Amino acid sequence: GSVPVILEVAGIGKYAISIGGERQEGLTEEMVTQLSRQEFDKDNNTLFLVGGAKEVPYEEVIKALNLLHLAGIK
Amino acid sequence: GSVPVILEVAGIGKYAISIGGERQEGLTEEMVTQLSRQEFDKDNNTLFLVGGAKEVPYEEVIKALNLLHLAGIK
Repeated sequence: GSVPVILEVAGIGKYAISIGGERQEGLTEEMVTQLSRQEFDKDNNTLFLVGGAKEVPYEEVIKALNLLHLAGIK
Repeated sequence: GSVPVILEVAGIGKYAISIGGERQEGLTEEMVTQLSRQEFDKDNNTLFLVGGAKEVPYEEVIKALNLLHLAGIK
């Protein structure tokens, strides 16, 4: 493959997403869902990975993973 | 940066890790910890991200994230 789908937890409610090499910053939770869902519906074998920064609480990372599960990403 | 630290959940107990462009496959949980800890102690600003495959249960992804937290990765 070229480059997976990457979701980054920049803080509290702010996220960044890397789609096949292209990076998008300043995304919201509702918007991150929209994009994640659209990319997964077009490609079913898209490797999904989630990472958080050192300043983000682990509980928020769980929530992020939770949101992805809710939209059927993982 | 060049390329973050990526940990992939290939299944049940099998993991893959990508360190600055170099990918290692067939790693165990105890070994993944060793590597993750060594990379984090050398670089404190290393972006850490975790992703699981479509065939892996979400509960295992939580466990993986849990293991990283235990060794102070996130």
